[PDB]
Amino acid sequence: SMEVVLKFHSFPPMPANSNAKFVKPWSEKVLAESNGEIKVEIYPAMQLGGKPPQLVDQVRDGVVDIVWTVAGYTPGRFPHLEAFELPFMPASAEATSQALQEYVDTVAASDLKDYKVLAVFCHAPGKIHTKEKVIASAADLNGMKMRGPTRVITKMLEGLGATPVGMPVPAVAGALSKGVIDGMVVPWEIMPSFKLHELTAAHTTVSGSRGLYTTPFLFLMNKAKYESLSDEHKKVIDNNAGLALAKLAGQLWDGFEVPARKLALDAGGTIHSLSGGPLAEMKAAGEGLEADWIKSANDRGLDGAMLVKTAKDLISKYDK
Repeated sequence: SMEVVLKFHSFPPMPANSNAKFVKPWSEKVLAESNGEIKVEIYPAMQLGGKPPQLVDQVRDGVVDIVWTVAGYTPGRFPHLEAFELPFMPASAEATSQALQEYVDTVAASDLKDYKVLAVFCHAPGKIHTKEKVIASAADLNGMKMRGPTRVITKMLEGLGATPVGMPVPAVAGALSKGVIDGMVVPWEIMPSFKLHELTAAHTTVSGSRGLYTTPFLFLMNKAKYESLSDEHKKVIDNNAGLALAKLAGQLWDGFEVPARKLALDAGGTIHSLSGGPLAEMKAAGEGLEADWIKSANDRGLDGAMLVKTAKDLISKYDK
């Protein structure tokens, strides 16, 4: 078919895993499999204009052709996906990403009907990071200004006793430097791209079969652009989309934690693992946060209880 240039836009800098170790090799596969005809240009760090929450508008409206972003950077826009952000929901990124994609293919499809879905997936369960205070129980969060990535995660931080603050991840280092936050939740993998492991010395994770939280990522193409592709080009995109891509992305995100955690240790960090009483206290707060979310979903016309159960059951299905 005729040559096609696709403009990819996203917010992390080029060395970040989502660019260098996900979209870049994805684009290389698409180029080779299309006989050199589908050419994806990668614009990291918002190099085509706008702020991170605008990525979904840009891709929806055809300003750009493909984006990678965090769904909750636009609060309430993808309400079904919030169920996957609830406390102690996630297993590995591989299992939870497959669950997310099947969820979007089925009961959550209306959230993404205005887009071509390449994949919906997530990071390995996030960890708790602070400048210097070890977080050994929820009480250690008292008086701590803690960043989360979305409204659901800031509500969790509120429920655990922290003073909650929201912002996209590129803002976190400056906020730490200015003293306006004391710490944040993120997976390990995103930290080195912004030197966040040099700005936080204390790190806490959770033991057991479910991690603290995750947040859904969206890898989306403009719907009209996809539909305008030749059938041979659609075949290439679809070979590089769907459940198999979500699984692959989840696998990759589980792996990305390992070198980033090592960098955090090499920078002098501590790693503390919650179990027993301290963990059970957080899980009890989580149950109340699930109930709060179900009410909010019901108020927005969704069967909140059904969606929470579906998310848990899909994660269990793939956590093997």
